Amino acid sequence: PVIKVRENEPFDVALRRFKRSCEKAGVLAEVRRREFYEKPTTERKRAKASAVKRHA
Amino acid sequence: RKQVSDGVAHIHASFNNTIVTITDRQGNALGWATAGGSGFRGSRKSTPFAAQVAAERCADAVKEYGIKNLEVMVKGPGPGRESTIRALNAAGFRITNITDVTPIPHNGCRPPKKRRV
Amino acid sequence: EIDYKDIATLKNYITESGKIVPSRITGTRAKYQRQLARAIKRARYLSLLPYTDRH
Amino acid sequence: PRRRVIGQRKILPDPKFGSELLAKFVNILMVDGKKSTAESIVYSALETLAQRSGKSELEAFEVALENVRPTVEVKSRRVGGSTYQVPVEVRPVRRNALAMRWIVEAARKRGDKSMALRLANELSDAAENKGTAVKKREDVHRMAEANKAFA
RNA sequence: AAGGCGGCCCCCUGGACGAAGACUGACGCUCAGGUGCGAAAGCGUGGGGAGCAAACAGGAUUAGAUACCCUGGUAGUCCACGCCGUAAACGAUGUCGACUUGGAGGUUGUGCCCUUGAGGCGUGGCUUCCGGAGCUAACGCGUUAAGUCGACCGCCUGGGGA
Ligand SMILES: [Mg+2]
Ligand SMILES: [Mg+2]
Ligand SMILES: [Mg+2]
Ligand SMILES: [Mg+2]
Ligand SMILES: [Mg+2]
Ligand SMILES: [Mg+2]
Ligand SMILES: [Mg+2]
Ligand SMILES: [Mg+2]
Repeated sequence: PVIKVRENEPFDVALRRFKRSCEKAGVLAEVRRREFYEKPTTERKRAKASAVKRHA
Repeated sequence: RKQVSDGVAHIHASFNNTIVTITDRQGNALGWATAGGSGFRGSRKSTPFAAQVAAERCADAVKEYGIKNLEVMVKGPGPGRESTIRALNAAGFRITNITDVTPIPHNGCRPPKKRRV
Repeated sequence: EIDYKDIATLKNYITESGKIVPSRITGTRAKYQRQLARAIKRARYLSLLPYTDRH
Repeated sequence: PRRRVIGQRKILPDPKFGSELLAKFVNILMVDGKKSTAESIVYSALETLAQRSGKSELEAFEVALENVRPTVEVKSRRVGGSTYQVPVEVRPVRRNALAMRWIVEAARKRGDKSMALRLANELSDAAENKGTAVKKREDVHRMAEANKAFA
């Protein structure tokens, strides 16, 4: 996420724009996922469980 | 002593600590401050307030060079990601750009085992 | 019909950071999302498209 | 206060100047259900405060009260095992109640000859913002600006 | 085929499926014994070694703590050529064939129709969720059967001992 602060735009709006760009790019989510090792069996188990949850 | 005016706000936000380094545009360090070095330990070290004071101590340590405008570079997760940028603007700096530079491997090294707590 | 040389069309299916946009967002067909990803990767290698938003 | 949503008991005004705010103040100072001796201390303190500050008995109270009145305070909350202090904007009614409570408590902690003298010298210290009561609003402020991130 | 297989490019190569005819003329199904393949760990020889990490060392926690947590870290994890032949090797469901109401998707062929920068109507292969009869001890299964039948094989016969 690369955010460029615009003319006559407050700091509060620029930071909120950055926080949304990080949320869109999944910055904190990709760091949470890579922090610790996950077994192929575990990531396959998670993918199956999420696919079942995506049925309402 | 010298004159820069246009700088770079390099902030290393880890889960345990926040290291704030003010550098020039080329990547040469001018002054730094950390949450751990600002009189905060363990429980209080890993707080956005300890990161706010780290941005404040860093601002006092670089105003002899005389910086007016600086572009922010955010690395890592944890607290002090946004509280450092907030403390830099309130200190008396014009934020040029806010960029996330968190390292993301294209699936490289095997991370350490999950902590069984 | 899809080609790595057509960096014009290719730029519509990649994000601000250079990441390939998933089929769920773009609404493309399964067969052609695979054809796209190959072309984006072919164009990335040939420095016709970037890998990351750093360089 | 789990299910029942209650209001607030409207107390009778001050028998001297007809002020509801002073009636809250006399009650805050009041101990052992002795209202007679409680207003006697509040009036003697106001009589010695206005005389030694240039009249306006109601206005001299308001000058001392404006300095102790807090704007923001922290609220204790336990999210995930950890106790986070969330800064919350205090309502105008409680703004005055905290201001009055700290004046009474700081005057009680004083070493003067009488409670009327202790109260008057506490209101005099608050009017010029240099006492125990104004420092309680100061400590509450430093606590709020610190946890400003968790707002 | 199972084990398993994921950046990109080429070379060598196996299988599957569709459309249209032509050709062979029961050449088929199953398979004890036999043969081959077969995750990870482990073994042998020589390489390689960034990260991770059995063992081991140190710091903590605890009543103890040969653990969980932290700082390190050797084999190993990687490559070549051999070996080993096991897993909750699982759909805990042997293979092949025929027959039996339906609904909503996903994926991959193909015939047709339109002025199409998409859809409309069919017809194959695979796949997911739901469900009818029937089946089942129940849970559930339900044209990808655990339904209705047939061919052949493997296997079970109370728990522990094993
Ligand atoms: Mg003939
Ligand atoms: Mg070896
Ligand atoms: Mg360890
Ligand atoms: Mg060995
Ligand atoms: Mg066995
Ligand atoms: Mg039924
Ligand atoms: Mg069913
Ligand atoms: Mg027996």
